[PDB]
Amino acid sequence: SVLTQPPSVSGAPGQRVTISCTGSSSNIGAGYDVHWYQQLPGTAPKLLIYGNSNRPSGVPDRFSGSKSGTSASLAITGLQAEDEADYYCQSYDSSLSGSVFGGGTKLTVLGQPKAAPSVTLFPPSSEELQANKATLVCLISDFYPGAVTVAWKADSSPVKAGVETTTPSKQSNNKYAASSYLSLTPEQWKSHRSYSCQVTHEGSTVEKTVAPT
Amino acid sequence: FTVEKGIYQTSNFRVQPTESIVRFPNITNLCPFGEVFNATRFASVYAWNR
Ligand SMILES: *[C@@H]1O[C@H](CO)[C@@H](O)[C@H](O)[C@H]1NC(C)=O
Repeated sequence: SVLTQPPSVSGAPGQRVTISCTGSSSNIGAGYDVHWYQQLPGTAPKLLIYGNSNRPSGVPDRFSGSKSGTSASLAITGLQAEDEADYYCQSYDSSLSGSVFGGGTKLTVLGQPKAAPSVTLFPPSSEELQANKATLVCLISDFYPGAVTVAWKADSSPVKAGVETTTPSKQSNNKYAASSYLSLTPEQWKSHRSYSCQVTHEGSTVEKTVAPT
Repeated sequence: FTVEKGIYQTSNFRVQPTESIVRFPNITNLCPFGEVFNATRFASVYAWNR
């Protein structure tokens, strides 16, 4: 809205990373103090620094807050193993008659190497045919990272309806697994000759097909 | 001290203006500031709008 933030910022583990926050002349440039918060994906945000002059208890001294007139800046020294969150600007807005937050910056560069994926295609069982639906599942497991595109074909034309893709989650041995469903009906399931799922990972494309008859 | 008949040019006539107008525009622009007073609700005295 009234506060704009960059989408992402790049840095190195050992140099200085500085973020710039720009607003208006009635919320931050009027004279109001600014507050910075960290939005960890899964935990409630906490207070980092208020007023850019005092240090709250439990907060390290590596975080520095300054207000260069209409713009506020935050600087850090060294990238540790907990900076994988979002930084926001909080200031009182007279026009909005309340507190308004910023956009949010993501702090990550690269932590995902490559691996070799493996897929499995399982046709629906006999009890699924009488439910007036056909859920075609093509599971993908043991791959890294979790960025796989899913394409469905019926050996004559690609299927662009009912295609879904779930987000992958970390396995026990630091890998990723995913599944893809396809909503169909048993009326046309038997008419088609075969069904398959096609995926591509870093140029490696594998294909598995099943025959209902 | 003796002037004969004829035409004679003595000085020059200059019409000095008495008033000056220097107004360049007809009106100047404005900025949105009436919303400070024309508002649905106001703030309090411990935390007022700046
Ligand atoms: C506020 O609203 C009134 C009526 O809508 C209008 O006459 C006036 O010019 C506006 N601005 C101020 C500063 O009062």
